[PDB]
Amino acid sequence: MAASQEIFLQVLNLADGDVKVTVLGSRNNSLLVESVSSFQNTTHYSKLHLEAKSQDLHFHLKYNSLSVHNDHSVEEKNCYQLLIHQDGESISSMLVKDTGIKPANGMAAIRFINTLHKDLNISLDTDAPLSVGKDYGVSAYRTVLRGKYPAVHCETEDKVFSLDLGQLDFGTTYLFVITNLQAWKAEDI
Amino acid sequence: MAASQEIFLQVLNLADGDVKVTVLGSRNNSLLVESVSSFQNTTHYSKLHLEAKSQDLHFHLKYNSLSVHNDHSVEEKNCYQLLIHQDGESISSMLVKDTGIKPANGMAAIRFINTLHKDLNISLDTDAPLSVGKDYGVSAYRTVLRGKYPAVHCETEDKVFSLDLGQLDFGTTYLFVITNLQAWKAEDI
Ligand SMILES: [Cs+]
Ligand SMILES: [Cs+]
Ligand SMILES: [Cs+]
Ligand SMILES: [Cs+]
Repeated sequence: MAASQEIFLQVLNLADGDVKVTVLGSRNNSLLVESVSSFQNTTHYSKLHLEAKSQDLHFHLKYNSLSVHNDHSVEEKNCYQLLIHQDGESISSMLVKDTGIKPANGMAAIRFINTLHKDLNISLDTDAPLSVGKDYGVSAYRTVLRGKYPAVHCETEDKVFSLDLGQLDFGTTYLFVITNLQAWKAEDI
Repeated sequence: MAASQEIFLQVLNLADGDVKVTVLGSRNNSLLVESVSSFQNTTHYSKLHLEAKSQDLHFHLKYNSLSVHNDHSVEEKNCYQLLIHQDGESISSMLVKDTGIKPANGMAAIRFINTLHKDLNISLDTDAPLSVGKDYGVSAYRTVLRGKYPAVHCETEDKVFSLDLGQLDFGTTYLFVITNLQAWKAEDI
């Protein structure tokens, strides 16, 4: 996907309003300048130039009258998703690295981010548990058949919950952010 | 790059102001909703979902008090650049398909779009002419060494012109739009 000293970035805004984003390198140099709407970007990506094979990037985010500074390390030739979320009376971000594995024909791949205060089990297969840790825990990737998943079985941990995933397309990898079960759907590059 | 019934799109705005873009499918269905600044997007891309392996997409563009409608055909698993340009007292767009060839280590790849009213020869190699037809003609791709090209030899067709390309990075493919020689630099996904 990305060339030497380059990365791909997808910005995911889970805040209740627009978020202004900049990403700086080591010398007050903007690698990305982006305005992101609430519950965007599901299918928009940017290419960032690094100064080395590895770097700590400076993510500056404006939300209302706040301008936060969050640092996250990256490695060349990788794709990342920056998840922006409301953190108390402020905002914070988490950076997740995406997989380079292409689903087999007839399959799609899915992953979860759990924002709730309780650990979740996504029960797609009963002989293959899919754990999603509380407070922004990230699940392992899982390959599934392409198709519609309107009522997926979800446990926490003596409680049962249903989750709608919508239509999953052939050869596509999805990220589901569990918000309330309710989940926001984004697509990996 | 893109999965079955998907494309990548990069929007290149050569107009003097912001351009609002929508791209529709066959049933008043938005595949992309984008606001693009003047001389952007050099490194931002979107994924579009097609309804078939091939489709004619409806590109709607707003520039000041104009809302134009331009149709361009696409094929699945391809990457495209939409070049928006001022066309008299209006705007128009052209869609170009990008190559899937990765430059060898130590190399970069480049391509030209000539907006001038005269045919151009980009003389990088004297034994390998690089023609760029007038009135938005597209040149063939050319692999070159990574490095700085501040004064490239450019002919039209008994006249000599110099062109600055800046720094070309390892493994990257570039699009140069010749505007006035003066050229705007964009990067293929
Ligand atoms: Cs975008
Ligand atoms: Cs920092
Ligand atoms: Cs963007
Ligand atoms: Cs149309």
